[PDB]
Amino acid sequence: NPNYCFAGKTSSISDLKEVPRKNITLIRGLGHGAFGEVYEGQVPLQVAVKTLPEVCSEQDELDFLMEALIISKFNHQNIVRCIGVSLQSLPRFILLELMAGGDLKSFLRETRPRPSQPSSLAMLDLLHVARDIACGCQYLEENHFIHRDIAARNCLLTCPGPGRVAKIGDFGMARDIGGCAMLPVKWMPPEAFMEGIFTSKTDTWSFGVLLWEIFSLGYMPYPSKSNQEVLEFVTSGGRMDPPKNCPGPVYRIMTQCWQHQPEDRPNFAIILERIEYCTQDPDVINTALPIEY
Ligand SMILES: Cc1nn(C)cc1-c1cnc(N)c(O[C@H](C)c2cc(F)ccc2C(=O)N(C)C)c1
Repeated sequence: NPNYCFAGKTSSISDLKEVPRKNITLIRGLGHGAFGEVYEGQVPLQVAVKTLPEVCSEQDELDFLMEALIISKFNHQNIVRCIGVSLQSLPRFILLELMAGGDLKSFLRETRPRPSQPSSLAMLDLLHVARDIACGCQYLEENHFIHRDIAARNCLLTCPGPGRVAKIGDFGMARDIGGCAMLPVKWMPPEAFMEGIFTSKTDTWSFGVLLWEIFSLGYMPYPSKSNQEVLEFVTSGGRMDPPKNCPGPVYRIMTQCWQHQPEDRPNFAIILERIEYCTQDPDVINTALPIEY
């Protein structure tokens, strides 16, 4: 058993809440997570079940055990809860809070305002998603945990509807810490992909890119640019333009997050202050989002 330390405490696989396999029942697949499936399931309690391929290397497994350890020790409303694990049967299961809304990136793409659904999403919705994740980022920051891949694809939503809550839901990056084309360089600050240096200011840069993902309604960052072109571009002082219709106050948060010097980039308390100010600002939240035909 590997060790894990967080918030002043070491824990071990023994600390994971084993749920007996007989209590768990798979319902439907939900998606392929590169390595292994995720199911909807019941334990009645509804769950997403992250599975470990029965055929996998020893590292695949440690990664898996490690991810459970990480997610279980977090306690916050914008970080996905772990109901427990089922390690004592194959395939091994990690049991998570079922997030009906699915991942944030898919959500933004499929629920973009449309001619048929002209107002499926408003500025205030995105502002609320942003605040949610930044609040989870605040929680990580003040516990000295560096996520390393804050991006829309690693965020989930409780429900499709307006009372939706965004949480951070994947931690397989801070877990692995692969190759160049694997690293998410489009979400990375310059010192991270140049020097391998990670601090809390890493997540601030990444959060700016996520902010861009959110307000563009789910686009790939630096549109039309490859990883290497981004690397040179970002390294030369280039930054993304505002997404379609983005309010200037919101774009300003992004650019503040994309400061070359990490010590010049805000901490998440400041970012929250600024997002709160945007939600209060009628010129921001009255701004209509683009309808794609
Ligand atoms: C409903 C629903 N629809 N969809 C499309 C996904 C769900 C869903 C609901 N609740 C979860 N807890 C959950 O977790 C997984 C581990 C996950 C977490 C994450 F942050 C990013 C992606 C995934 C993912 O979907 N993978 C294949 C890796 C998935």
